[PDB]
Amino acid sequence: AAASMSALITENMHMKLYMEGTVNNHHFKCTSEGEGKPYEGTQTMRIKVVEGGPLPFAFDILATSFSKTFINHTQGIPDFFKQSFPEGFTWERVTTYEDGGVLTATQDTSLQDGCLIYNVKIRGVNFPSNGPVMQKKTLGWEASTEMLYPADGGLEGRADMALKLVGGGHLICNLKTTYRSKKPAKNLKMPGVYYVDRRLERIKEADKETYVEQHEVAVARYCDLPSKLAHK
Repeated sequence: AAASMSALITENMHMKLYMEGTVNNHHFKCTSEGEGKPYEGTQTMRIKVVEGGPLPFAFDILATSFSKTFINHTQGIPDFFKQSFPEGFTWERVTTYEDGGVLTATQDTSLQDGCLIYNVKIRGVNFPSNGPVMQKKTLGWEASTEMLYPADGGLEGRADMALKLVGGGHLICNLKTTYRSKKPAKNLKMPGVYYVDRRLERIKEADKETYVEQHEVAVARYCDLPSKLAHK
């Protein structure tokens, strides 16, 4: 398995992305391209809003929809995402904001001629017309920890994220995600419960957020604290 993974997921990898969707009633399309180091868990994406720009909502709500192959899996945690190749995997997610916005996203991840290919679809509804997202009072995301746990041959994830607001303070949201491998389960080594620490940062933006550069670093670990019961 390691042999396959090292053949397909190189130390350096490029990605190409297409995104289409609606937020409230506003349609849009985005494309991006980027590169990263899958085993070190770092990556950059350069993103263009190619239709429906400038967006009437804060770009921040799209941030998590632009890359699971780029997680540094430490401590021998089996890598569900890198193992999934060459077949690939999908994810599906609902992000629920505490002021009512709901953003669903589904995504397909494939490997084509040594390049990672993302196809993303977005449908967000009920964002308050006079709230911080629609009025663009946001300033990016705090760091987060996602808990991943095996469920039915795939993985699920849970995270709470804090969106920084102008004037200080935060708007909180919750992420519920299902990660599904296209590789047959017999061929997968499933991890137990683990945690992915992340810091996703906006590096550059231009033209009323119709061009955005994002960088992410992601490191997977167990809980490092000692266990009285001998658990990981």
